[PDB]
Amino acid sequence: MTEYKLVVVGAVGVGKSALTIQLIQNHFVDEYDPTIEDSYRKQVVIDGETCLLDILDTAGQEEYSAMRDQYMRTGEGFLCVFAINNTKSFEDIHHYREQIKRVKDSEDVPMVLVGNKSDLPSRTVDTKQAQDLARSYGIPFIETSAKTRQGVDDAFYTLVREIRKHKEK
Amino acid sequence: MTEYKLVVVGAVGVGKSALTIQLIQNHFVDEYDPTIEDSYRKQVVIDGETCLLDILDTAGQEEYSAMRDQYMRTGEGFLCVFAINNTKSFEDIHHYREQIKRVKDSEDVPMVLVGNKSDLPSRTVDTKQAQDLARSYGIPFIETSAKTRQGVDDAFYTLVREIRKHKEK
Amino acid sequence: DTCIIRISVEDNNGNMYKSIMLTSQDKTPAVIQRAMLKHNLDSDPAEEYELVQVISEDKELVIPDSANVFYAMNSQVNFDFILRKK
Amino acid sequence: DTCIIRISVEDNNGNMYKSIMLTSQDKTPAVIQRAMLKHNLDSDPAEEYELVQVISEDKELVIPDSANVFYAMNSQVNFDFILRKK
Ligand SMILES: Nc1nc2c(ncn2[C@@H]2O[C@H](COP(=O)(O)OP(=O)(O)OP(O)(O)=S)[C@@H](O)[C@H]2O)c(=O)[nH]1
Ligand SMILES: Nc1nc2c(ncn2[C@@H]2O[C@H](COP(=O)(O)OP(=O)(O)OP(O)(O)=S)[C@@H](O)[C@H]2O)c(=O)[nH]1
Ligand SMILES: [Mg+2]
Ligand SMILES: [Mg+2]
Repeated sequence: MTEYKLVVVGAVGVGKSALTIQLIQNHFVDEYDPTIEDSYRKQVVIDGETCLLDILDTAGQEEYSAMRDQYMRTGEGFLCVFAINNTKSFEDIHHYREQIKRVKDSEDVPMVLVGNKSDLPSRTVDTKQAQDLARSYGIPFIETSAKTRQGVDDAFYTLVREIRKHKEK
Repeated sequence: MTEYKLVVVGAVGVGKSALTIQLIQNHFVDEYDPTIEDSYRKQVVIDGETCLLDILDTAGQEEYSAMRDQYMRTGEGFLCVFAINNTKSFEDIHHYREQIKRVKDSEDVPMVLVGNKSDLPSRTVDTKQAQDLARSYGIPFIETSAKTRQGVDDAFYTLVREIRKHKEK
Repeated sequence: DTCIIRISVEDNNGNMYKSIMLTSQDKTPAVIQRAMLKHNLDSDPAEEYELVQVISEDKELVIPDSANVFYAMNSQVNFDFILRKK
Repeated sequence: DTCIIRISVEDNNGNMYKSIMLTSQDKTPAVIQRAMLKHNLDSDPAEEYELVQVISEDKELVIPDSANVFYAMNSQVNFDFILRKK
């Protein structure tokens, strides 16, 4: 069985943990629980293939930022999450992408851009602005809501497909 | 399957590694190779019971002495080795026994006293002196030679029996 | 002083571990309370739970409930490598 | 600076690991030479061997032969605990 090593990154409170728990455990609770570092594993079927997902759920808090230079070395693909009601989290995205490329010494790291909290009405990041950024990077962009679960499968499975293609060279 | 966690302790050059390699790998070479910390595992039959031996081979060198307070917490039984041509290594034995008791907070830790290099003619530790010490401790004493392999099985298997009895209370 | 510790539960729920902060003055009941909060066991009696350090696959170390955890745990730092033929 | 590293080989010979010293100026070829000496592979060509850091069961990290090992390895320190029901 193939195993895909996924890492979820992004700013405080954007929904990294909520997305991950929805994918793995199929539930959502509005609760305060800042992450240091959590790890999950689940066997799934993607595009008819059985595989193993290993997901590292990382800290948004800058107090733990020194950990990045380490966990970035062993991730195969990265879900870069911002929240559509949090402009600063969208501005952070390019810093995560630049660090991932630096640590891996590669201009071609599997990545998917995720705009989360799409259930909210108080939007401050334009969808077309996110689509343009992702196009300039050459990566997919998916709008998600951990609260309604819209787009959760698509985001993680699209990352797996990107990794699969990178591995196939 | 029961697993027995054995730890081999004693001064520089007494033959801790040579004894361990003979038990696990059945060979002996006169070679210089100071140990920091080596670990081995082997399934054996003792007294008709199949079991797993996990053996931690420790450093005689005092430069690594700070490690003792840690590995002593998780050993179930201790082979205390001196060499019969090395009086200072015999004088060290009581310090290892006192430290093991301290770290485990127990006056009753499974232990076997091993007098190694019994193939040598240049003996400086009297066998009766070792037997009296082991009697004063209430533990078995076994003379071994990793070079001829005399007593290797007996030393490790006697420790396993001591652990088995301690576990049975 | 402080350090990060990884906490796992035995519920086969897809979680491998969740990390929490450990401090030099933490005694075992506090760490248990923090671990249960982290794994959503806060409504359950802490006295029914114990804190066990994993040293290796076959080696574990139960922290007694009266102990300062920094002092009672094995704090040895190990890095594992394979010497592999290409 | 210095630190201890555990080296395993894939020979199913009953050895789990053997520890060697690693220093801050060690580059990968030196560590390979030291690891092979330790596992009695000194007579074999070092170029046929590689140094691989084990991060988790599914995560490994090959140290490139040109790298300072201190700098290239994941040096993160983790301690593992189980929250267990009594
Ligand atoms: N409305 C709405 N709320 C969400 C959504 N995703 C997460 N949340 C909520 O946002 C808050 C923070 O989400 P959470 O998953 O903990 O963020 P995080 O990215 O993991 O935060 P950290 O660990 O880096 S500090 C929580 O209250 C959570 O319930 C979503 O899609 N819609
Ligand atoms: N003659 C004889 N030589 C032995 C015997 N056991 C070990 N030796 C030799 O003694 C020397 C040191 O033995 P060794 O196993 O490395 O000691 P150690 O106790 O593991 O030493 P350290 O790692 O704490 S520095 C080696 O030369 C070894 O071959 C023995 O029973 N008889
Ligand atoms: Mg989180
Ligand atoms: Mg030795």
